[PDB]
Amino acid sequence: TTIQVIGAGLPRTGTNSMKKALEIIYSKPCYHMYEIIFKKQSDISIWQQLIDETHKTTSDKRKIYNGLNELLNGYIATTDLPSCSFYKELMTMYPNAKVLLTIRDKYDWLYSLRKVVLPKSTDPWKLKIEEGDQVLGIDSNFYKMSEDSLKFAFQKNHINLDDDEILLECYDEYNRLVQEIVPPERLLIHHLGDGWESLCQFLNVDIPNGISYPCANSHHQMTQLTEQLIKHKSLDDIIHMFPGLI
Ligand SMILES: Nc1ncnc2c1ncn2[C@@H]1O[C@H](COP(=O)(O)O)[C@@H](OP(=O)(O)O)[C@H]1O
Ligand SMILES: CCN(CC)CCNc1ccc(CO)c2sc3ccccc3c(=O)c12
Repeated sequence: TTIQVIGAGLPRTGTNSMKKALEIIYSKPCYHMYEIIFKKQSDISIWQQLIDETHKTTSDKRKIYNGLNELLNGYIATTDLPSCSFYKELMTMYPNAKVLLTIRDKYDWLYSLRKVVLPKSTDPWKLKIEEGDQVLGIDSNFYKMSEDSLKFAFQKNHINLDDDEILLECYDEYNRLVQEIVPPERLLIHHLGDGWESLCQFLNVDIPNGISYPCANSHHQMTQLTEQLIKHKSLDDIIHMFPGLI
């Protein structure tokens, strides 16, 4: 098993649905931030080391390739942060892998991002998200790795993450840069709602018969997840309320 598809889309662009769609197509696992959170929190420090490497005057690209290869062993595809920030390195490692860019309206994206993964520091909802996440074992080391991967994707050392104007411009620039860097023949831009047809044609497979394209990980469900984690203090006690997520 080797990487066949590199997902370059940012969080809140349908990455979890795309992860599930690729798992349906290939019958093998796809990487996602939820793999780290729910299955392999030991990966956090490894990702942090690779992101740290990118800051050096000369990044040891072979150290990065080797670390990515180890992290992705057993997976057929990648989506989401932190992996999407390494899409160029993955393209070099896997010259036959195709690239997907999941994308959506930038204002819809910003609202989703602020509600679920990156609230403003002045938003009281941030404390609720953090309290729920603590139930999952998430701590400051996870948030540092995730923020660092986002800053790496946006190519910035210093960025005011609390400024919506900055985030909107970074989102547009990131998506533009993917389209400039990946040759069009190697890239599929998949807009929220596009479903199976373009994806299956791009990957040389048939449309899965009787299986609908996934629609996972809505902000409504995520807000409920935070609320129920806070209320019950146990993932296992609430997982029956959240089918089709992990
Ligand atoms: N098949 C589909 N059709 C429409 N929206 C979808 C979808 N699959 C996922 N989404 C939306 O993609 C976002 C989740 O992305 P990610 O998995 O990258 O975090 C959520 O947006 P909202 O927060 O606006 O509901 C979710 O509703
Ligand atoms: C109930 C919600 N909880 C658990 C699911 C959110 C857990 N947190 C995250 C989950 C998924 C993703 C990307 O998919 C990110 S990305 C990011 C990027 C920058 C800073 C933080 C984050 C971040 O904290 C996060």
